Formats: sequence, C-alpha cells, structure tokens
Amino acid sequence: MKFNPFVTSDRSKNRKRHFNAPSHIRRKIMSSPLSKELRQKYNVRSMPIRKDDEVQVVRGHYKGQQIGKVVQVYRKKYVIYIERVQREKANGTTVHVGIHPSKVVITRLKLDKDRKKILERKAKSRQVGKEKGK
Amino acid sequence: APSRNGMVLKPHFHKDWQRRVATWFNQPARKIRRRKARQAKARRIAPRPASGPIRPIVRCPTVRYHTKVRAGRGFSLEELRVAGIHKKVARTIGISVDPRRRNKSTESLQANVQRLKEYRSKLILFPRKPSAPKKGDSSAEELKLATQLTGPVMPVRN
Amino acid sequence: SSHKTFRIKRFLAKKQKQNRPIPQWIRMKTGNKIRYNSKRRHWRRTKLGL
Amino acid sequence: TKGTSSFGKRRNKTHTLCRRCGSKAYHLQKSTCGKCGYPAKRKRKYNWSAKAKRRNTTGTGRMRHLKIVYRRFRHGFREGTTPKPK
Amino acid sequence: TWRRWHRRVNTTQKRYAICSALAASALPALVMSKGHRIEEVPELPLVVEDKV
Amino acid sequence: GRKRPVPKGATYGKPVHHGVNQLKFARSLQSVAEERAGRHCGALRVLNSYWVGEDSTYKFFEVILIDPFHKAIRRNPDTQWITKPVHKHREMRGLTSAGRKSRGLGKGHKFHHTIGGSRRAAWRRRNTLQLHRYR
Amino acid sequence: AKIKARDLRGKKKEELLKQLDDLKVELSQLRVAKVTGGAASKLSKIRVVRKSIARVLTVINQTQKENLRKFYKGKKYKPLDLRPKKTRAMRRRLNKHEENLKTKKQQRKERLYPLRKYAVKA
RNA sequence: CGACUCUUAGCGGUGGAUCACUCGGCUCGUGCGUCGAUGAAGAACGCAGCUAGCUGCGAGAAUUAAUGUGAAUUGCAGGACACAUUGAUCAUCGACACUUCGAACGCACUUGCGGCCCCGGGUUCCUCCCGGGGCUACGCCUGUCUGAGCGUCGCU
RNA sequence: CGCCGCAGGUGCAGAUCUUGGUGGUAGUAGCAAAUAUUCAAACGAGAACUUUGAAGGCCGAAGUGGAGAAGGGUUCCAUGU
RNA sequence: CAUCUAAGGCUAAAUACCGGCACGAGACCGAUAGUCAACAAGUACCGUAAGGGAAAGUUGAAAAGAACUUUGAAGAGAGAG
RNA sequence: CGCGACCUCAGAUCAGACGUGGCGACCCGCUGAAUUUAAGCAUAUUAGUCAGCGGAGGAGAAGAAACUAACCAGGAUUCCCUCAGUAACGGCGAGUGAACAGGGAAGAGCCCAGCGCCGAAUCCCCGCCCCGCGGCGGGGCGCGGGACAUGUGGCGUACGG
Ligand SMILES: [Mg+2]
Ligand SMILES: [Mg+2]
Ligand SMILES: [Mg+2]
Ligand SMILES: [Mg+2]
Ligand SMILES: [Mg+2]
Ligand SMILES: [Mg+2]
Ligand SMILES: [Mg+2]
Ligand SMILES: [Mg+2]
Ligand SMILES: [Mg+2]
Ligand SMILES: [Mg+2]
Ligand SMILES: [Mg+2]
Ligand SMILES: [Mg+2]
Ligand SMILES: [Mg+2]
Ligand SMILES: [Mg+2]
Ligand SMILES: [Mg+2]
Ligand SMILES: [Mg+2]
Ligand SMILES: [Mg+2]
Ligand SMILES: [Mg+2]
Ligand SMILES: [Mg+2]
Ligand SMILES: [Mg+2]
Ligand SMILES: [Mg+2]
Ligand SMILES: [Mg+2]
Ligand SMILES: [Mg+2]
Ligand SMILES: [Mg+2]
Ligand SMILES: [Mg+2]
Ligand SMILES: [Mg+2]
Ligand SMILES: [Mg+2]
Ligand SMILES: [Mg+2]
Ligand SMILES: [Mg+2]
Ligand SMILES: [Mg+2]
Ligand SMILES: [Mg+2]
Ligand SMILES: [Mg+2]
Ligand SMILES: [Mg+2]
Ligand SMILES: [Zn+2]
Repeated sequence: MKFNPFVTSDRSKNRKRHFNAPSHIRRKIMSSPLSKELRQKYNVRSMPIRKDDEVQVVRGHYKGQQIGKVVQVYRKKYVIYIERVQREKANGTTVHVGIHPSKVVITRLKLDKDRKKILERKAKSRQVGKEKGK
Repeated sequence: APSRNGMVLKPHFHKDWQRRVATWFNQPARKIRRRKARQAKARRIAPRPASGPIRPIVRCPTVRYHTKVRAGRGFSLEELRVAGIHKKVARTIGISVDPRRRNKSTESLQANVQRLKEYRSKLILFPRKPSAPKKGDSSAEELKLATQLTGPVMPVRN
Repeated sequence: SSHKTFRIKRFLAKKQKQNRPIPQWIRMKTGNKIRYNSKRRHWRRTKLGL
Repeated sequence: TKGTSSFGKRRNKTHTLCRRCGSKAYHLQKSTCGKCGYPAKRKRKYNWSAKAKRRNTTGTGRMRHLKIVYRRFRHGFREGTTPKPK
Repeated sequence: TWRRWHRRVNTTQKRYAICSALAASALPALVMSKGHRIEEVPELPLVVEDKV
Repeated sequence: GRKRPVPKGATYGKPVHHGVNQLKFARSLQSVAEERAGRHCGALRVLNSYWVGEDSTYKFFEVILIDPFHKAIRRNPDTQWITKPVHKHREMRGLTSAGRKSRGLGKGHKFHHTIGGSRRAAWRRRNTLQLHRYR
Repeated sequence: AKIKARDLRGKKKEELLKQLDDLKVELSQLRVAKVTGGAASKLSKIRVVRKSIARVLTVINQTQKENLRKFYKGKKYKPLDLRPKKTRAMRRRLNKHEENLKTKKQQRKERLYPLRKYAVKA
C-alpha cells in the first residue's frame, strides 16, 4: 500500500487537493488513455488531453467508434468538449456535453515539439522500468 | 462526609490542578527522537565509544548504599597523577576528569588507577594525520581491530 | 451636515460606492453561490458607524 | 424625562474614527482612543478579553510583509541572486 | 484527553495468551470455527521449507 | 520601603492584606538603579553596578554599561557574549548580579525554592500532575 | 503587437522613456474611448497597454538599479536599499569574520591539546 | 337533508425532523521555530472591460520581471498566442516595485502650517511665484567640530 | 444489518428547560389626538388617495411659510418599475 | 572535626511549547453536533464606548434551467418539452 | 592679562551606528486578589494563582559548589522514576509539603579582577594600494587622528600559578 509518511490517504484532504488544484496540475489530472495503436507506436499509456486531438467516447450516452476532434478543455469543470458529442436544447440551438477525459481514448495526437518531448520522456522512463525489472 | 469505616483521605486537588496536567502522549515520540539522536551521535564519533568517556569506580555515600559501587562523574586528580596522565590530555583520549573529588582512602585510589592503567592499555589511538603516524598506534592494530564500542566503557560490576 | 471634513467625506464616498446591487452576470459564474447583495444598506434603516 | 424625551437631546458625538486601528473610539474630549489608546506608544491590550485580542491580533489583517517573510524563510532569505537563465 | 486510554497487562499474562493462541492454531476445529477454509490443507500446523 | 499604591490606604480585603506601610519591595534598590539606567539607555547592555554613596533619602549607584555594537566590543572575544540577542536587557530579567540576588538562587539546603531554575519553574514542576500513559 | 521585456533590455534609457510616453498617450486615448461609449476591442486593449506600461517601467527600474549596484560595488558605504535585506535580527548578528576569531588563549589550548580520534578494544 | 364538530384514511398544503452525504472542525503527534526605523502588526483608501462582497494587489495596483511548465482563461465579450527570431495558462518567486495613516519620524491633526539644499518653468538667475527631488523626531555610543567655567593649573 | 467481544457525549413529557416551527384566541382587538372635503377631466387594465382645473376650507407672519446650525449621508434631481 | 571558598563573568545537550509556518493521523463530531464561524464569519446587526455577535450546507450525471401555443396588464395558470 | 594644558559640562539636520513598536503558546523579573474551603469566620486555604506591569529566545532560566553528607563517602545545571503524600508546617483544624541518597536522559567545561612579569606588547577610526565581496575580510603603507598609565594586551585563576 502506501508507506510514505508524507503522503496523505485522508479522503477529505485528497478531495480538497483535487477540487482546488491549480490549472497546471489540473492538466495532469485530466488525462486520457491512448488507443491500442498509439500505445503500440509510442511506449506510453496515458497522455494529458489537448485542445485539438481526436478522441472517441467509450462510456456514457455517446459511446461508439465515432472519432471527434476536441474543441475545448474546460479545466475548471474537469470536462472536455468534442465535435459531434452535442445536445440540442429547447430554443433549437446546440450545446456541447462535457465529458471527463478519463472516459475517452485518444486516437490521434496533436503533435509538436513539446508533445514530442513529453512522449519521449514517458517512453524513456517506462523503458528504464522494464529493463530494471528484467 | 465520612461513611462508616474508611481512610482519612487528603487529596491535593484544591489548587486548580486542571490548568497544569502533564500528558505523556509524546512519550513514544520522545523515545524515538532520543534514540535517533543516540544513533546519530554514535555515527558522528565513528570509532570512539558510543556511550562516552570511561567513568571511575565510586562508592555510594550513605549507610544505606555504601555496600554498592557505581560509576562516578570523573577521575580525580590524584588518580590521574599516579597513573601519569596529564589532566588536560585525559579528556582528549576519552577519560572523564572530576577535579573536585578527593580520595580519602588508598584502596579506592588504587582501584581507580588500576582501571586507568587497564583502559590506557586497551586504548587505540589513531594518528592525527592519517598519512603520518608519530606515536599513536600500529596500523595493523587499527586496520580493522578498531571498532566502535557499545555500552559503557569497562562497565562497573559489584 | 454640510460642513464635513475630508476624511469623513472620503469615508461616506466609499460607503456610497459600496452600496450597489451585484452585477447580473455574476450569477452565471460557475459555482457562484451568491443570490443578492447581503451588505446592502439603507440610510433610513441602518445608520453608519461614524 | 429620563426616557424617550431625553433621547432627543443627543446630537454631539463623543467618539470619532481613530487614525490608528480605525475604530470609532477616539474620544474627542480626551484625545485618547478607547480601543487602542492611540496617543500612547503601545497598543492597548488586556488578557481579560481573549475575544477582543483575537479580533485584532496578528493575522486578522493583511500581513503584507509577514506573508512574504514566511515565503522567504523556506529558502533561507536569499538575496542578490537570480535563477539560471534559459 | 487524560482519560487513561492505555492499559498495562502483566507480562506473564500476555505470554499466557500467546501460548493459548498458538495452542489453538493447531486444532482444526478451532480454526474452522474461525472460518478459515482449512479443508484441503494437508496438515494444520502447516510448515514449509525455508526457501519461501 | 514600598508603600502599597492604593487610594486612601484602603485595601478592600481580608485583614492579612491590610498592610500599607512597612512593606518591602522584593528587589534591592541596586536592582532598581540598574533597571532605570537600562531602560533609559535601551541601546546598551547593563553589566554591573556598585555603591558610591548615600544619604538619608537617596542611594547612589554607578552602573557599568556596554555598547554592543561598538567594534571594540564585537572584535574582542570574551566580551562578545554581551552582543548576543539573548543577553539584552538583563536588568529587567534579574540576570545582573544585583538582580539575581533577589531570586533566591543558590546551591544547598537554604535554596530549595529555586531547584529548577527559578521559583516559578520549581513551583510548576511541583504542582504539575504527571498523568502518564499507563497509570 | 505586444511588448516583451526580453527585447526591451537592449534599448537606451532615452527611447525607453520615449516608448513609455507613447504608451501613456495610448492609455489616455483608451480611457477617453471608455467614457464616450467606445467598443469592445478598445476596452480590451486597456489591460494590454497597462501591462505594457508596467513592463517598460520595470525594465527601466531594473536597469537603473543594476547600474547603481555596479557603481556602489565594493564601496564601504552603500544606500540602505542597496544593502542586504535579510531580517532585522539577522542584520544585527556578528559577521563571519568575528564569529570565528578566537582568543590567543583558546588558540593555544587547541594547539596543545587537540581532540584525538580513538577507539577502545572489546 | 345540508351546516358545524369529532374520529380514521387518501390526496394536497405548511414546516424542515429523519437518513445519507461533507473542500469543516476538535484532539494527538512530527519537523521547523522566521517580525520591525532597509519602516512591523494593524488600519484607511484606491485598483478589474463589464466587479457589490470575499479574495489578490498598491498609481507598474484581481499585477511587472525571472524560472519551471507547456495551450489555455472562461459568466459574456475582446485580443493576442508560427508554442522556435521563444510561449496562453498555472506554479514558483531569488529581480523590481510597494498610496496614506500607524513605534511613525519637520510641526500638528475630527483641521492644517513651516524651514534648509539642489533642478526645471514663468523669471530672462536675483530672487518673487509654480512644479519636482533630497533632508528636517526622541533617546543613546564612538569619534568630530564649535565652545563654557572667580574648576585645577602653566607661561605671560 | 445479524452473531461473538470492546467502548460510550447511549433511551425523555415535564426542568416558568434550549432552539425551531405551529395552533386556539381570531377574520378578533383594533387601523378614533390636532374642524374637511366635493365636482369634472387626463393617463391608466384598474382611481376615495396620482395629476390638472373648478369649488369649500385649514395653518393665520410666535405659520402647516422662507432659510440655516448639530445630526443624517445621496434621502437631492430626472427617467423607468 | 568535616566541608566549601561568598560578595565578578560565560557555557551545548537532555527539558517546555493551547501563538506562528508546513505536515501526518484518529475506536472523536457530523450542520441545534463539531471552533462563534463547513457558507461574501469576527461577517450582518447592537451599543457613545469598552465590548457583544448570530442565522445561514445539498436541483441534476449533465442546465438538458422548460422552446412554442394559449387566457390574464402581470404575478400566476393550461397544454407542450 | 592674553595664550595654552587638563578636568567637568553644553550644542550640532556633524561622520558612522544602535533602541523604541508587534506576537507573547512556551520562558525570565516584579506586582498580586477575591470568589471558594474551613459546613459560621478573622490566621489559614484558594495562591505566589487570576487580573496588572516590564523583558527575551528558538527555547529560556539554570549551571560548574561559600554543595550534599556524616558514609568504605559523593561531586556543575536541567529533565524522568522514586524518596513521598514522607520529614515538616498548620485556629496542629480544614488543609499544606519539600530535600538527600538510589536508578536513569544528557553529559563539557571554563574566563576575568586582583598578585606579579613583559619598553602599551593593546584597541578604534581615517586615508591610499593590492587580493577579494558575502554575512565585509586579509596583507602592506601613513612624522594620519584618537582611546589608553584614573591601566589596554600576552602568561595566569584556586584543578594552584
Ligand atoms: Mg465505605
Ligand atoms: Mg432615525
Ligand atoms: Mg463631553
Ligand atoms: Mg587573558
Ligand atoms: Mg510574468
Ligand atoms: Mg485646528
Ligand atoms: Mg578657567
Ligand atoms: Mg447525556
Ligand atoms: Mg430526544
Ligand atoms: Mg419533548
Ligand atoms: Mg418525568
Ligand atoms: Mg373590529
Ligand atoms: Mg376606528
Ligand atoms: Mg383661519
Ligand atoms: Mg421650514
Ligand atoms: Mg425626489
Ligand atoms: Mg454550528
Ligand atoms: Mg439535517
Ligand atoms: Mg402581483
Ligand atoms: Mg548624522
Ligand atoms: Mg466558609
Ligand atoms: Mg457552606
Ligand atoms: Mg460567607
Ligand atoms: Mg485569610
Ligand atoms: Mg497574568
Ligand atoms: Mg518590547
Ligand atoms: Mg542562557
Ligand atoms: Mg548563568
Ligand atoms: Mg570554581
Ligand atoms: Mg509509600
Ligand atoms: Mg502553598
Ligand atoms: Mg548516561
Ligand atoms: Mg590587565
Ligand atoms: Zn484607536
């Protein structure tokens, strides 16, 4: 279990940190698993969600194999918005439905210098872990 | 109000005792802190004995206890003189010195200086500059023979 | 009174600006938890400290 | 008459705002605040009112300097140095 | 806080209870009565070699 | 002596506390002189004092002070102790020689009241109920 | 469009002041537009111009301060805002030189009778 | 028969108990154990595009710089931002800055009024007015300069 | 939640009990100090009370008039509800 | 006879800690309880002042927070969603 | 009858420094009740406590015997256990009440004044040069200024020197 005397298992504390987290670690909390192909190509498992990467919903009301591009990351509400995951309200307009990023899988990444560096870092660490366990 | 037989009890609780109550909830935490500082101190003085300087043989004062021998504060000046150890050098090789204890008998004096002669022979003295040994000790005699002693130095027994 | 010192006039000025209703758009903020202005003061009901 | 009628005659203020401590206890005719004792060099503070002490103690205001001090203590009160530039 | 939360038990008594608890961990009826599913166990005072 | 400062000499209480006159301050006049010199010279550290004269209504003492921030004091050891923060206003705490005498400090049977550092330290230890963990 | 402190540090104090004057006039025009109705785009530029003024001022103040530190570098007496600001208590402490110096008696004691490294056989 | 009153049940009100929940306490323990004339604690007043409070901040005012991070903030708007001729946001914070009171310090305040030394403007440098800057508290140590005394003397 | 143990801030009708809520009283007492209102019109869904006009009256210059001090602190003034 | 050497000075450790910074935990309380304060709480408000000082948690997974029609001047309704 | 030296004093917006105020849980110095108990109450108790005043630090205070003992003697201070609800105090009533020895935690010692000896060997400040900035120092130079024989520094302190 947990043997670090300086890490809390208190439910009240862990919830307080989670719901009052700053934006830069709300980014880490709002992470998403990669697809089977992406987990194959890069040796990483989960990646923090981005503004313009393509995910598909796997749980809830909007499940399916439909891939939608992310169009908003509402970190204050701990949700993301997707292209076709939307709901038509009373006055006829359309609104987006917030989806917790842990309920989607990234199928295509929005890649640049920083995302390349973070992916290389996680692959390097995981390789170190397996070669230490070998 | 007294009720039948009983003791005449006089508790001393007329004096607002609740404002000053010593709780011992930090007793286990104090033991841990003390034991950590004991381990750290033993690590700091690496080859020197953990408990500290060697203490003399001493007879307890009153008639209730004069049949018992314990470890005193430090060696007297007469003891160190006839052991031939300078008073300002004894405390540098790990010998406690108590200038204010005087010897009324030669029996306790002879016992304590035999203790100092034994200790001086048991001592291992590392040279001050490790590369240059002047009069300290043999390199074979301290290569691994010198290890940190635990417990009191030459413990006193009855 | 008409004759007032500058410190008093500066004090009443703050109390004047502070006594206004909350903005309409405040309620739309996420996790608002504010209904109206609870610190609203009326001149004829509650008198200022000074 | 001691009741309602005498309450009409009260129109002269006894206390005003104190420039230290900002409370309306600066007795005008004594020139001494009844809460902090302003003209005195020391803050008026009595142990018989723990509630009054904690209404005005350190930390009930802003601590503009102290909150910075609590931050700087963690790093040893370093000055005259900057992080490694990129 | 000075409610006397702790109790001291005699050392001889504490060793006594240890001896009894050990003695009961060797009777299959008592362990089964604790509900421990000791039915395919080959021998109730189960001992293994030191390799584990 | 120290006349009790009560209006009109009325101490409202039991007759044991009806004393107004014949009451003696717990600290010597020499301790008062050191305190008054130190409070005036709040930037200096009182070291000691001595008696230089007296008449029927006055006592005269001369008080030795040290400036803690003078370089002649700070660049000399064996007098650097006066420059440490714990050694400031010793006269207001009864740490000077004249102030210490009024505290009953000493070694021996005559001075059991301050076994522990001071009278209040000894009183505290004697009047604190050690409620252990295992009673 | 924006103003960066990184490339302001190469300028002269003359056109740094001139740049600040241009921003000050920009801000006053923006405040005029605010009370004459104005537009959303104009009102939103108020924050940007205010931040740019703070940025230009901070570069000016930093350049001036670091020149003053270089000028008084090594001089015996320095202004109070150029001295260290550790803590009032920490400033009254003895310095490192005179916390380490010892009496000639203490030096002689350590020269004659230094603490030895010893061990005791079992 | 209706009305009214009483009893019971259903439904509906009034009220907010119960239960479930908990970014709050209380208690214990651990490590540190750091304020201030280089202006503290505290107070006042201001500062957001829309902002009353709480929060944050100080005329550079819901923040500047630097560093880490690496695409948001978000109630609406608006606007950057090739994220590499450098970067939204957040975190840190060591650079800079930090209005007026306040030990509070030129004097004084339920108001206000000075003095000295420079700079700039009207003057067209001399001293009037206006603006800007720096000083102007008490106690006290070392030293300095200027001194006082029919204090003790020396020479005249 | 049951069973074997453990530990309690462990059982309410009362305390002129604490806090909160709710009744009968009860559509009840009352909305009676300083003479007094009426007609037509307008706006308006709506008029005894608003507004305008026409009357009849009151304050009666020690005023129910016109201004200030202390105190209040935006009550001042327009527009809208 | 024993014992010390006053009227000068310094000195770490073991010890204390209901305030402060940052943590960890609990056979504790669970919104009339627990801090007065789970919430814009030493706040609102009271008193000339010293000082006194509360009440106040919960839609829902997601606002999807009831478009549209209809009677009413609107509050408020009937459908619809 | 002017000019010097010293002494004792004064001024300064003089050069460089320092103190004030806050917090105050813990610590130190003072001041200090009454409710209460005594089945009344006055000594006593509450209590050297609440309230009051001053002063600190991360701890403080204490502290290296003008000690304890009476022994076959121990050996600075502080803290824990015990001595001990004891010796003792007390309208000897109610009530109050330590210490030594013993076992532990920690353990560490020293410096002046004086008596002397050493050509004041001592110290601060101001300059200038060089090596350095981190808690401002070192080295050198000054017929540079002052402190100081009304006594600075070195040896030395009861364990003797
Ligand atoms: Mg009985
Ligand atoms: Mg009124
Ligand atoms: Mg009056
Ligand atoms: Mg010497
Ligand atoms: Mg920035
Ligand atoms: Mg005036
Ligand atoms: Mg003369
Ligand atoms: Mg109960
Ligand atoms: Mg009940
Ligand atoms: Mg009931
Ligand atoms: Mg009953
Ligand atoms: Mg009626
Ligand atoms: Mg009527
Ligand atoms: Mg008339
Ligand atoms: Mg009028
Ligand atoms: Mg009007
Ligand atoms: Mg509550
Ligand atoms: Mg409830
Ligand atoms: Mg209505
Ligand atoms: Mg000066
Ligand atoms: Mg009685
Ligand atoms: Mg009675
Ligand atoms: Mg009585
Ligand atoms: Mg009495
Ligand atoms: Mg007190
Ligand atoms: Mg103070
Ligand atoms: Mg000390
Ligand atoms: Mg001491
Ligand atoms: Mg001695
Ligand atoms: Mg017994
Ligand atoms: Mg007593
Ligand atoms: Mg030991
Ligand atoms: Mg000498
Ligand atoms: Zn005040």
